[PDB]
Formats: sequence, C-alpha cells, structure tokens
Amino acid sequence: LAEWLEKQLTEEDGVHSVIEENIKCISRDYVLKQIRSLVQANPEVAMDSIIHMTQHISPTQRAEVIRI
Amino acid sequence: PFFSSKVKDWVERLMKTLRDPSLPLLELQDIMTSVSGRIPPNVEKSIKKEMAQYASNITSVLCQFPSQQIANILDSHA
Repeated sequence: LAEWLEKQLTEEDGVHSVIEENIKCISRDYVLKQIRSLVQANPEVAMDSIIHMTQHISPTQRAEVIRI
Repeated sequence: PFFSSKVKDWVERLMKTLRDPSLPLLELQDIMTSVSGRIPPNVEKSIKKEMAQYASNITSVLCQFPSQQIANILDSHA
C-alpha cells in the first residue's frame, strides 16, 4: 500500500493525479461552505463579494447569470 | 430667497463629489503633500506609494481604501 500511496503523489503528469483532482473538489466544497457560513453571519457582503468576483469571468457565464 | 435653490445645487456638488471615489486621493494627496517634511521615510514611502496607486487603481471594480494597511504600518512602527 505504501508503494501505491507514493506513486499518486510521486508520479507526475500521469493518470495518477486522481486524488489531486478529488482534493481540489474537496477544497472547493469546503471553501464554498465557508462562503455560505460567512454570508450567513455577514449577509451584507454578498453584493460586493460578487463585483470583486466578477471582474473577470467568461462572457458566456455573464449570459447565464442574467438569464437565471 | 435663493437658498432653496442654492442648497440644492450645493448638495449635489457635495454628494456627487462624495461618491466620486477620487476624494480620498484628492485629500490624501493634498494633505500628505502639505505635511511632507518632519517625515520618517518608511511612512513616507508607504503613504506616497499608496496614494499613487489608489490613484492608479481608482476606477477599478473592486477598489477600497487601504485603511487597515496604512494604519497597520503606523501601528508597527508606533
């Protein structure tokens, strides 16, 4: 099992960066929860948080936000 | 009688120039220029840099005054 664990971290730019992708997803989820909790404690921040967030994002994404 | 007119114009110049986020710049330029001496350069290079790139970064979508930053610098060498 040791050998297995090392290759996921150790073998660069393979089909082994599985755990890496999963963790990225995990980071995103926890971060998202931080945003949710943070806004609940501080709901006033929402509007301004977006403007900062929106300063670069795709034009297509701009369309999706206005339609929805 | 002119007051009821006069204040209306006056009030728009205030509010309008108060929304204009070039105010902190114009007052921090003008004040930090007029107390330019008696000056410790750590605090001068800090103030003069950051007034300058409040000026550069004005008209950004996400521009707020770096209050905590200036205060903190003052805070540590205080």
